[PDB]
Amino acid sequence: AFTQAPMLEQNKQLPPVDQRLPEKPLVIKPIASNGVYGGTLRTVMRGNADGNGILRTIGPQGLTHWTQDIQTVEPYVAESYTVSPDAMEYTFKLRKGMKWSDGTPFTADDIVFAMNDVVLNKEMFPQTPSAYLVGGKAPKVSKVDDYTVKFEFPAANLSFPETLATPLGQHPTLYQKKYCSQFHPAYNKNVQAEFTKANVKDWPSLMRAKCSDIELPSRWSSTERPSIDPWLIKEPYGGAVTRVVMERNPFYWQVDPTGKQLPYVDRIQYAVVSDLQAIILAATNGQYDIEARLLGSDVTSRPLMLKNQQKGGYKVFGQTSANANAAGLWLNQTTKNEKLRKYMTQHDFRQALSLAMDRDEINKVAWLGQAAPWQSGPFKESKWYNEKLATQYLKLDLAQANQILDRLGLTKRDSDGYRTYPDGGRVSLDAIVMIDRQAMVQTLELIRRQWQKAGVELVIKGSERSLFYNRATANDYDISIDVFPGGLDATLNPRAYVAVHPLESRMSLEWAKWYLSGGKQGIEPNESMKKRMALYDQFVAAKTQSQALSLFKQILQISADEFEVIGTVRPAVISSLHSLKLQNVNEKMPFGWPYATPSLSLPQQWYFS
Repeated sequence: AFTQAPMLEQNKQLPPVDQRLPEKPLVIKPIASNGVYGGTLRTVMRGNADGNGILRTIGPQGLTHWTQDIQTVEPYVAESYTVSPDAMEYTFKLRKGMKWSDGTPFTADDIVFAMNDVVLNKEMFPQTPSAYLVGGKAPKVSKVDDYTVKFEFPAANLSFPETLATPLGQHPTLYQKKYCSQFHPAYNKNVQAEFTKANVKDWPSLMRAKCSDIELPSRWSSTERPSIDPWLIKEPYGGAVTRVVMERNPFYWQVDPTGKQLPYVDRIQYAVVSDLQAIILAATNGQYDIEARLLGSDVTSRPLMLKNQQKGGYKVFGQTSANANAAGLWLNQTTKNEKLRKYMTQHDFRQALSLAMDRDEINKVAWLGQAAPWQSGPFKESKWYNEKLATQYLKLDLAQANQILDRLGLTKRDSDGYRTYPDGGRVSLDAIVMIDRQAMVQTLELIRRQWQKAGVELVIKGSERSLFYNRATANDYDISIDVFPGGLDATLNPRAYVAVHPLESRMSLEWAKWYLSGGKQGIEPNESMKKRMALYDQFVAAKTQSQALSLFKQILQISADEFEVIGTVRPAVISSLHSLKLQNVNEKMPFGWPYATPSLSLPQQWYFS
């Protein structure tokens, strides 16, 4: 019954299609219609550090997968799975006969190797990635037979199936044991010979170079790394390539309802382009069949995109960002500026800084009026909605800001009109920002002038993305501006409400380091933050959905009371485009990294009309 692409008819070494598919392949229901084979999907990456663009184009192929409405997940690579009544035990059934891109078997051996020999190997990952932890506690992972793998957590872990559908939860399917064991000392007695044959000097760097990790550029730099991906790297990503080309995986493990082995589209070609203006011009000319990653957050792109739809042969669809805030102020409560810290740690000082802001002016100038004032909370339709976390201190009230700052003792003025500390110099805050995010830079420039009227100085420190993260983890900043997640994905990314992300919980990464190390590194958080961390552990280890619900709402209320991070606007709509000839794009899908959009729309069932 099963049929294949005409392009694979010419490969005479390939087995017949029913032997390359699993016995029971996953049947993909198309978004709008049954498709036809053929064509090259044209799309775009910006620069040499945009490998996630490939991931978000072809899609993470994890054990589970989001529904189109992102409310729940379904078995994906797993045929099915069970969960014990206590929710500590997850048993995954794999698809018998499934194969890697090189024709060799996909079995529990691969999942057990990826878990035990890579993810949970402490030489490879000194800090075990959090996706596979419950409150810091690791699972025991074992093979029950060739097509059954068991995960045993020391505590209840209701979120694990949702984790397995995010990009960061795809390790279990990322490593073929046979190829990857060559580069692992527990398997290759002569792993030293491979170190020389590469530019490395230890087995963890060897693994990263040859087998890679979720977000490493090495994931897309070679054709020989096996995968279960719908398309395989053919012309690879590299430090200075002008293009990337990917070709259908002849051993892909999915069919459409009529029995066609997917994908429909034969090839994907990514143009690798440096300056954003060339991407805008190429997109508005209709040279890309899909662009749902790069322009949509740039609000000045939208009028251009809409105007050229007919000219360029494309349709713009607007996506709903999952982030609660498009450009939020993370205030560092462990700032190294001692004089500043005595005010940073005071609730009412943070309240003043929010009251001295004009979110209508920010929306007008930097977001072309397409956003709306908001702080850090989930949106109204979320069951997590908290009004205070969303809407406190949104209206400009400069007279109240100035009264508060006076009450705090910041009444002495310097020769330039700024407030000073009672003992010290000018009230001045350093804010780090990625210079490429022009809207965020412009937001800070507007905040600087707004806060100038309260006698507060904002110093803007733009930088490359690399130095921006080095300053953060070095604890060398007072404010860092970036998105607040949580509008739609609060329990997937609670980092704005509790300091649990080591790179992004920038109310203090030192507090985050304390959480992640069980108190042995970092700086001890304040009582309200420790309280939220203990409740967070209870939340992730909750035994029922109703216990989880109460515990996470407690965390959100304490976050609202503390008011540690200051939102500017919730995001404007995210403007994406697809070629009019490209069928089966879910134009209603939300936008977000936890869903790896646009690949949430199942690009293996896109086709050309």
